[PDB]
Amino acid sequence: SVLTQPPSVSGAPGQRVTISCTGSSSNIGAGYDVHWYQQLPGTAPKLLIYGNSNRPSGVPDRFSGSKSGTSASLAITGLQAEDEADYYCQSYDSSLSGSVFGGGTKLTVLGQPKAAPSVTLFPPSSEELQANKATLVCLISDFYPGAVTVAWKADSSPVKAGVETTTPSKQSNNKYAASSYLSLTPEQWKSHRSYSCQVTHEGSTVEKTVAPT
Amino acid sequence: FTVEKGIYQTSNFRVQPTESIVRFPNITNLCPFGEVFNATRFASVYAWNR
Ligand SMILES: *[C@@H]1O[C@H](CO)[C@@H](O)[C@H](O)[C@H]1NC(C)=O
Repeated sequence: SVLTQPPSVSGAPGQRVTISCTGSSSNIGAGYDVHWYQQLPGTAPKLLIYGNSNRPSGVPDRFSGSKSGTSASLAITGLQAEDEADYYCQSYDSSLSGSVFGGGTKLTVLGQPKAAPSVTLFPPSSEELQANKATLVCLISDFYPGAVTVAWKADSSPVKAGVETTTPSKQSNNKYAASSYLSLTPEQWKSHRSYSCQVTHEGSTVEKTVAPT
Repeated sequence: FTVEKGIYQTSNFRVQPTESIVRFPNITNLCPFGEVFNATRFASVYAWNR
């Protein structure tokens, strides 16, 4: 809205990373103090620094807050193993008659190497045919990272309806697994000759097909 | 001290203006500031709008 933030910022583990926050002349440039918060994906945000002059208890001294007139800046020294969150600007807005937050910056560069994926295609069982639906599942497991595109074909034309893709989650041995469903009906399931799922990972494309008859 | 008949040019006539107008525009622009007073609700005295 009234506060704009960059989408992402790049840095190195050992140099200085500085973020710039720009607003208006009635919320931050009027004279109001600014507050910075960290939005960890899964935990409630906490207070980092208020007023850019005092240090709250439990907060390290590596975080520095300054207000260069209409713009506020935050600087850090060294990238540790907990900076994988979002930084926001909080200031009182007279026009909005309340507190308004910023956009949010993501702090990550690269932590995902490559691996070799493996897929499995399982046709629906006999009890699924009488439910007036056909859920075609093509599971993908043991791959890294979790960025796989899913394409469905019926050996004559690609299927662009009912295609879904779930987000992958970390396995026990630091890998990723995913599944893809396809909503169909048993009326046309038997008419088609075969069904398959096609995926591509870093140029490696594998294909598995099943025959209902 | 003796002037004969004829035409004679003595000085020059200059019409000095008495008033000056220097107004360049007809009106100047404005900025949105009436919303400070024309508002649905106001703030309090411990935390007022700046
Ligand atoms: C506020 O609203 C009134 C009526 O809508 C209008 O006459 C006036 O010019 C506006 N601005 C101020 C500063 O009062």
